[PDB]
Amino acid sequence: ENFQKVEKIGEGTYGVVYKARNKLTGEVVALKKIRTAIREISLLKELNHPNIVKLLDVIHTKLYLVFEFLHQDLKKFMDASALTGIPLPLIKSYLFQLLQGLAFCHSHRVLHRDLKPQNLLINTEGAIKLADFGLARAVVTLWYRAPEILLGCKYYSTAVDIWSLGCIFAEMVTRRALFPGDSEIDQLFRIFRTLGTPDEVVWPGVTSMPDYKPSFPKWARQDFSKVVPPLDEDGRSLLSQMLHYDPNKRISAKAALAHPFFQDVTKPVPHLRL
Ligand SMILES: CC[C@H](CO)Nc1nc(NCc2ccccc2)c2ncn(C(C)C)c2n1
Ligand SMILES: O=C(O)c1cc([N+](=O)[O-])ccc1NCCc1c[nH]c2ccccc12
Repeated sequence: ENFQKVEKIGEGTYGVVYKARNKLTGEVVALKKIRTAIREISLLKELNHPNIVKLLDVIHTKLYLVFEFLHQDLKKFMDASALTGIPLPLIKSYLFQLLQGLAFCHSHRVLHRDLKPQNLLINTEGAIKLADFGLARAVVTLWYRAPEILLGCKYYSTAVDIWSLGCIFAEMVTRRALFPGDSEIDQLFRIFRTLGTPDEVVWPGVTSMPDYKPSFPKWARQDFSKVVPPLDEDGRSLLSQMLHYDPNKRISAKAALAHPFFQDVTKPVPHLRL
């Protein structure tokens, strides 16, 4: 064995993840054990960005992915910060960095598809990185799933990642999940009860979606002032554009980076207890 497993650090959406040390290198890494796709996965090795976890190596026998190791994830950090809240400048820095990562991978036609706080990794320097990409084909948490996925769209787009990141943004601010559904229909109806049941006016073609039913209850939209109360008007405007129902009207990552909310963005350092 080339890798001394330091500690099982959990279970990703596609396999088991270990903290490990290379015996003849000393390098400390994260090992994801899993289970054509070999070709596409391998390409990810030399597409690098500061806000994307580095893929170091791909090993086939059962499939192994060797990643750089980060010491905390955002769910843990959110939980550790729940009595006080994450300071707004750090929320804003993290959101800005995550949109840079998404803009990079979307510009290379790579989607994540399963963003959640557990797959956002942070370090002591104030960086945050996207991990646990849903790139295998290319109980489960539904809380961050975009409505077009839930309505059965087969060919959903980079917009699904903006939706997920919007839900995470809201959760950092309010310290409660925005849409904590426990079934696909509960997830959909939680979205509808907050943003209003979508119709052809705000989402042309929605009533043609594979899983759309005319029998869906018709809930009125609530106001974002009620949804993420603390957040200022710049923040609420950006969030509203990240949660547009119509994937074609939803803001892109590149466009979100230009939003006035980020005019005063900085890079604070988190207080991490490791
Ligand atoms: C905690 C859930 C998260 C799944 O994405 N696991 C995780 N967690 C990582 N670090 C956070 C952590 C450290 C120690 C114990 C538990 C979690 C981590 N670092 C690199 N990677 C690669 C596989 C993407 C990591 N993956
Ligand atoms: O994140 C994961 O855990 C993951 C899982 C699988 N998988 O399950 O087959 C495959 C790849 C994964 N990450 C790649 C990260 C990555 C490096 N450079 C990039 C450039 C653009 C887009 C993404 C990346």
